Amino acid sequence: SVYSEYQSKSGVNTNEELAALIQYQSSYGAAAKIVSTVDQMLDTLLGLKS
Amino acid sequence: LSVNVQSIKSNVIDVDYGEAMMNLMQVQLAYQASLKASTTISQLSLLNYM
Repeated sequence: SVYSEYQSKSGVNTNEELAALIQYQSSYGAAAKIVSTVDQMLDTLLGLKS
Repeated sequence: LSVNVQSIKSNVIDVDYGEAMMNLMQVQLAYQASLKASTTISQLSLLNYM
């Protein structure tokens, strides 16, 4: 029991749930998608110099 | 005289097998159930890091 309870600590950031979040990260790839669209908007911007 | 000594000597030390058999039957099933519980752990193994 002392092992089990103190095995709980996680100390540093560990993986039980932290492991779950990894699959989620891809969502930012969608966030990056917009950032590219912002650059596409620069086409509209400099198009106005042309 | 030796008869009484030998009888009581035996009466003191030796055990019945049937009583143990009941327990022996009893434990083997529980120990059997233990495996099935462990086999269940195989399915439990899917979640930890998802």
